[PDB]
Amino acid sequence: TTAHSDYEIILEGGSSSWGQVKGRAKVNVPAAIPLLPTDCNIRIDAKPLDAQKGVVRFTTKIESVVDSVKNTLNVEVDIANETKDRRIAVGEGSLSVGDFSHSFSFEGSVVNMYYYRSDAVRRNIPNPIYMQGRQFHDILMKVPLDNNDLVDTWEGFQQSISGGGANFGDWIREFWFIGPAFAAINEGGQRISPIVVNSSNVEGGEKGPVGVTRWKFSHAGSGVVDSISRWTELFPVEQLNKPASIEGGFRSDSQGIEVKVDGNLPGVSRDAGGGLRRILNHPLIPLVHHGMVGKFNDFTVDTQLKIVLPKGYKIRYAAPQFRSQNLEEYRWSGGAYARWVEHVCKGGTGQFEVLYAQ
Amino acid sequence: TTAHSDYEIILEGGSSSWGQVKGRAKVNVPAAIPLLPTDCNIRIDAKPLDAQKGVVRFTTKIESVVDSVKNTLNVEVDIANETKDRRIAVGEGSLSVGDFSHSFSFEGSVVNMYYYRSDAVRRNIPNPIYMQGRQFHDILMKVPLDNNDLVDTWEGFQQSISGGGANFGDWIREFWFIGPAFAAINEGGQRISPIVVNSSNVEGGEKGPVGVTRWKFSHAGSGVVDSISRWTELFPVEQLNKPASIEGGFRSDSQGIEVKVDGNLPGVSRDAGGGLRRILNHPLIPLVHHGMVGKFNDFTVDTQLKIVLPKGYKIRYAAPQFRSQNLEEYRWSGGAYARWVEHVCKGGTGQFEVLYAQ
Amino acid sequence: TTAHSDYEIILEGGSSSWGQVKGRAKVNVPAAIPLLPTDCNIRIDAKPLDAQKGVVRFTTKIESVVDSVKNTLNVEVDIANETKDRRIAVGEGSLSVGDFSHSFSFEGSVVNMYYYRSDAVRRNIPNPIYMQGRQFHDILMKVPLDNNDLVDTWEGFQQSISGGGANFGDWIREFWFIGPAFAAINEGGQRISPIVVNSSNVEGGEKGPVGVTRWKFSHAGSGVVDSISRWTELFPVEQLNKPASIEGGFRSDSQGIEVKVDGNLPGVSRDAGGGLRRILNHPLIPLVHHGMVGKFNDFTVDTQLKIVLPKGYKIRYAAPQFRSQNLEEYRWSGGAYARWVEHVCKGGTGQFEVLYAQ
Ligand code: BCL
Ligand code: BCL
Ligand code: BCL
Ligand code: BCL
Ligand code: BCL
Ligand code: BCL
Ligand code: BCL
Ligand code: BCL
Ligand code: BCL
Repeated sequence: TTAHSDYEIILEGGSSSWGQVKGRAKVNVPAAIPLLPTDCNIRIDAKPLDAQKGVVRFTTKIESVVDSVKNTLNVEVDIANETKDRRIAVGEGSLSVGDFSHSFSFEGSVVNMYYYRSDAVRRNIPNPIYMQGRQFHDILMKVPLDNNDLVDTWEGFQQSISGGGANFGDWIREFWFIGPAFAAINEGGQRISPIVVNSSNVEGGEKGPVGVTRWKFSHAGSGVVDSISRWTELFPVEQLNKPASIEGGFRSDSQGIEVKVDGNLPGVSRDAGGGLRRILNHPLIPLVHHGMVGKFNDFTVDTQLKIVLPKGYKIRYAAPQFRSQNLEEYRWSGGAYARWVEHVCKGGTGQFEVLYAQ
Repeated sequence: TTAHSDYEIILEGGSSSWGQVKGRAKVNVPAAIPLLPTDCNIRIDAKPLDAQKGVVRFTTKIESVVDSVKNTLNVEVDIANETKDRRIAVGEGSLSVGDFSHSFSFEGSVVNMYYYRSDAVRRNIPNPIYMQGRQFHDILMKVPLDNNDLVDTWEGFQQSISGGGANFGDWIREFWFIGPAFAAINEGGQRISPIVVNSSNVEGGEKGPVGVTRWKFSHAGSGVVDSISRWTELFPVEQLNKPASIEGGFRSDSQGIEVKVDGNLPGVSRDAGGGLRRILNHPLIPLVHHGMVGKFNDFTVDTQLKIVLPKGYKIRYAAPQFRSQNLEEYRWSGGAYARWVEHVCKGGTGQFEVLYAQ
Repeated sequence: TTAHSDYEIILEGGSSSWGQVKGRAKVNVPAAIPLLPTDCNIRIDAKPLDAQKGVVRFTTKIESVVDSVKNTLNVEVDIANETKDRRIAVGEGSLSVGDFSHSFSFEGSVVNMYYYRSDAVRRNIPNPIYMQGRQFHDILMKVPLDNNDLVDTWEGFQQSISGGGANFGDWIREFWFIGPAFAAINEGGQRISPIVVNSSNVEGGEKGPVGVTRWKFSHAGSGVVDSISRWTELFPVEQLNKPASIEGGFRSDSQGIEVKVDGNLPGVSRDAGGGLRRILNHPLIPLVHHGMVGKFNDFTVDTQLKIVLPKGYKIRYAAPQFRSQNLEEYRWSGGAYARWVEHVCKGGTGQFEVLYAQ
């Protein structure tokens, strides 16, 4: 069993954090999904809407097929920071599964709060990783009740909310995090609070009744959860001077997995201090979560990484070390790098640092 | 290190869901039990008691030896559905450990509740897997206090129940799910509620004092928990027109594991719609749980599966595909099937579907 | 990828439980730490202070370097049993990270409580492993507020304690168990209670203000947690007739891990009943926890174990069996022992029992 993969990063220079990213992998092992074949495509686009205010138009299109059933999700959302801790979003979208579909619109705010930050930590740790915190969501959402399936589900939830007392917001968590999603919460050192429902009402919309709910929850992390530890970094609106996009797809069945990713986006490199830059620290959640599925078959690694620096730049530090260099082009394969690839595919979070400069 | 295994399924035809199942495995790796050697035999029998009412007499006999200590458990229980959601049980049994034994009798009800089921899901998903829900237990149990060990433990629990307040039903969970059982709860996306004790009293039985307790708990699942997702299917009383039975045993120590299973029971095949039948979907809990121990030693797979269909039937779909066919007899070995066997032994839940018809 | 390791145990005879322990390992795989290189040294010393009262002076010195930042911790503590269930400690120490340091002093009590112990278990199980219980901590600690970082953090916590209500003692847990420590709690069948703060005040110390807090928590275990299951055994004060010490260090980076351990301490052997002695049962937590990192790279085992018995003693039982014997010296390598080493490095808890006698 051989895992074949290839990765490529092409960096912009100057004050830019942008890079082009490409990833390909193929491995002839069964996927762990208990319905196969399963295929999926995703595209995400972000464009500056109002750069003066810092408003970003963010879209996502997801299409999948699971055991022959076609699913889609489309969301269009306007996102902006109000403060360094508070972010707001306004959007709309739709979903479909087979012959069924429904739409939605929403307004929400998210507030990120770090627990007990200190100057003594900040000035002594040059590259901090684990930052603990809690993140509060406040959501208003509206869904037209425009078929009888929607009406039935609306009524079912009204009954539970009215009658279930404290149980409703507690027990909803095993409904929400379906299948193996529930176990993955603790695996990443994450916590999900009970849900609080502030109001749930039917409003008279233009084309009929609309189910309107305002609700809240928080989630917390011990530092592995990048959504909290890296709140600001994960939304690089200041560097979005042009549209960014990423596209990915996979095909899987009982005899293999194939995946492609292609993107162009800011945030791929970061200032590392003292004139040096680094490839951004690897986010941890993806490694930890994928780690829950990456140990089911033995494999050997056939993997190359190519990094193309801006003209005139040079790698100052890399561990594992690159295998070859041709001017600004650097390549990793085999040896220590292959062992690192095996490690992260199985859930390991060992650091691979790349530092570069002029 | 080679894992040798063999599985065989022989199906009944017509409207029958019955099959004979045989499994053998031998692998020369240490078991994970921190006391070795450990051996165990189990037999389960079910026979129709009152088919008109749908009452089943269910017995279980377990015998084990752990670090030279002999344990037994015998239970005889009458089980029936009252409704599609509520099931009742009345039974008695005994247990022994070394020189100690005690008996018990009980009456209980279990109510299964799915969370928010919908017509839009039902009509669009041809083979649903994850179904979230919660399952309520109501138990009355009676144990004769007929030696001083029983009396001592009774008193210890009375103290905790009386004095412990809300702590008792909370903290009992780490007592109940001894050793690695506690960690396995979250692993399967399962939740166990605190216990509620309604009453605990000494009654005057025929041959002396009897400790009588009525207590309740619920457990919930995000869909991996088959006890909830597949509540009806897991008790195929309608197909029990004759006695069913299964027998299994293992021997384990620090240099190997050997296991045998032999059974004859309904529910091995299921209607898949449109004239097709399938081997029942693989239950998930066993894979997930065994997965917690299946990754401690590298192994290669030496494994065959034989499925014998009823005369005149043919496989319509199988993935991974069978290696050979001789009329109604189909065999799997090597290649993609061997990779699938490795996958599920390590905790993977990738679908292996077998569809057959006339 | 080959893991090279060597272990050695040299036992004292007579009524002594003492042994010398040596361990070496080197493996060329990346460590999982998301900051590398990381190096660490630890020394622990225990000496009898007041043998008549059973007071032990316990010190620990830890020095580490993480991504070039130097950290230290020094603690000196006087420990004694008050009863078989209650232990007290009084100590002081300091820590430093880069340019920052702070000191502390504390007094604490810990009470271990087993859940529902029974005579029927005790007399029938010759070597019990899983013992469920809960362990209560009561801590008074004092920290001089002698720089502005300390003052700032003090104020931050005062705000949370005053304003946070029940949330403070709940949410502190994901702060406390930073990074992957949080996930490891459930993995070992462990539970940590919310913290209760009894008082938090500034006192006027000799050299300025001192932050004084009294707080409580408990932790519980289903039996894997050795701190609870083996409470008495883990503090063998009765056998400490001379100083004991252990020293360990590791070096790790993205291309390997190297580790050394050297110690001399009581508790290495134990009475097994009927004139036999055993090497102490393997503690489980270390195996379970290390197990969370031991599955990220395939490896083969190159490992030897040497046990040197007291003169005239002989091994009565060992499984896996030793490979060779030269009078009192016994050696394990390859075969079943190598498979056992692989097993425990990956998180397995299979028993390796060694029994010896005259
Ligand atoms: C994932 C970890 C956390 C979490 C972390 C965050 C973070 C972090 C943010 C939000 C924000 C939002 N969250 Mg939240 N959120 C969680 C769970 C939820 C749930 C739920 C029922 O589970 C809901 C209803 C919401 C609701 C919301 C909205 C109020 C808001 C915008 C969502 C959106 O546009 O999605 C549409 C997007 C998708 C459907 C797909 C997103 C897929 C992943 C996450 C994209 C990763 C980036 C990818 C690697 C790079 C893209 C580059 C492109 C070139 C641009 N969150 C979980 C528990 N949430 C954002 C906001 O603006 O708040 C005001 C925000 O900043
Ligand atoms: C509503 C969602 C949130 C949000 C949540 C997150 C989270 C959470 C993370 C990021 C991360 C990143 N985000 Mg952000 N992000 C948002 C908006 C943006 C915008 C923008 C201006 O709108 C931009 C340009 C970015 C850019 C970036 C990068 C700095 C970084 C990914 C680096 C990389 O190499 O990716 C290269 C990409 C790949 C190698 C793989 C891409 C795979 C596919 C195509 C996308 C991810 C799918 C995901 C795994 C599954 C989604 C399931 C949902 C149910 C749909 N985000 C909004 C506000 N973003 C990650 C990071 O490292 O942060 C420090 C991270 O963990
Ligand atoms: C199993 C493989 C590992 C993995 C293995 C590696 C390896 C090996 C390397 C990197 C490298 C990098 N990875 Mg990584 N990486 C993973 C997941 C992520 C995610 C993420 C949101 O999931 C992000 C933001 C990143 C980010 C990054 C950058 C820090 C860095 C440069 C980009 C690159 O080479 O990408 C390469 C692109 C990929 C590996 C593709 C990952 C696609 C993931 C699995 C998501 C697929 C989503 C799917 C198409 C749609 C899901 C839809 C839902 C089902 C609804 N990785 C997965 C979990 N990554 C490189 C590096 O460190 O350079 C210094 C490097 O050498
Ligand atoms: C296992 C997952 C759930 C669970 C799921 C279920 C399900 C599902 C059912 C019950 C039912 C019962 N449960 Mg419950 N139950 C759990 C934990 C408990 C605990 C406890 C202290 O942990 C108790 C006291 C009970 C108590 C009870 C009784 C009230 C009742 C009958 C039990 C019995 O006869 O057992 C005697 C049986 C055994 C000792 C061994 C059973 C071994 C396994 C489970 C058998 C699997 C089937 C095997 C693969 C195929 C057999 C084929 C044969 C040919 C017949 N449950 C856990 C949390 N429970 C049943 C009932 O009738 O309720 C009214 C029922 O339908
Ligand atoms: C009190 C227990 C509950 C109960 C709980 C469960 C649970 C829970 C499950 C089943 C499952 C099944 N049960 Mg039921 N089941 C009960 C009563 C019955 C009766 C009956 C008429 O009395 C019958 C005929 C069945 C029949 C069946 C099958 C439809 C199915 C197993 C298929 C298979 O291939 O097994 C072939 C068997 C094997 C390959 C392995 C057999 C191994 C040993 C011999 C038995 C299991 C031991 C178990 C792992 C450990 C027990 C530990 C306890 C502490 C004692 N059950 C009662 C009401 N049953 C499973 C399923 O798939 O459901 C959809 C499942 O997960
Ligand atoms: C580690 C191995 C995996 C496993 C690997 C496989 C493989 C490989 C195949 C199946 C197949 C099947 N398995 Mg499976 N299966 C497991 C456990 C289960 C359990 C269960 C209750 O534990 C059930 C109901 C099933 C059910 C089924 C059917 C869906 C299907 C046809 C029967 C068969 O071939 O059985 C074969 C019988 C076994 C594998 C024996 C399993 C015995 C388990 C581990 C329980 C032993 C209990 C022990 C003796 C007593 C415990 C006592 C307590 C300690 C008190 N499996 C374990 C966890 N299973 C086949 C299939 O998909 O056909 C289409 C197939 O090819
Ligand atoms: C680790 C599992 C449990 C736990 C289990 C125990 C046990 C068991 C005991 C204590 C005891 C104490 N605990 Mg506690 N304790 C935990 C978490 C905590 C936390 C915290 C913020 O997390 C705090 C503040 C405390 C506080 C305290 C003190 C009141 C007291 C003495 C500590 C000390 O001297 O440490 C200084 C020591 C260190 C900094 C390093 C210790 C490293 C490991 C644990 C040493 C293992 C032994 C090694 C293998 C063999 C050494 C041989 C040498 C030759 C001597 N515990 C966790 C949850 N705690 C002890 C006591 O005397 O109570 C009155 C005691 O007996
Ligand atoms: C405050 C801490 C507690 C305490 C908590 C524990 C815990 C918890 C455990 C022990 C264990 C043991 N302890 Mg004690 N122990 C204390 C005081 C003592 C004293 C004493 C007279 O002061 C002595 C002589 C001992 C002796 C012993 C042995 C009986 C046994 C280890 C056997 C072995 O082979 O180790 C040989 C050692 C090695 C092979 C590895 C040594 C590695 C390094 C050098 C030390 C451990 C570091 C640890 C992994 C990480 C610490 C992280 C902290 C954040 C600093 N402890 C105090 C009271 N002790 C263990 C056991 O098996 O108990 C049954 C165990 O799990
Ligand atoms: C990954 C390897 C496994 C492991 C694999 C083995 C193997 C294999 C054998 C033993 C054996 C034994 N082990 Mg062990 N053992 C582990 C951890 C422990 C710990 C502990 C507190 O962590 C203890 C008390 C013990 C105790 C014991 C005795 C029961 C027994 C005889 C001593 C010996 O040979 O030591 C050998 C010494 C070691 C294996 C070194 C372990 C060092 C651990 C990993 C801690 C390092 C701490 C580090 C230096 C500092 C951390 C600082 C913090 C980051 C702040 N092991 C780790 C997790 N152990 C032998 C036995 O069973 O004889 C009958 C045997 O053959």
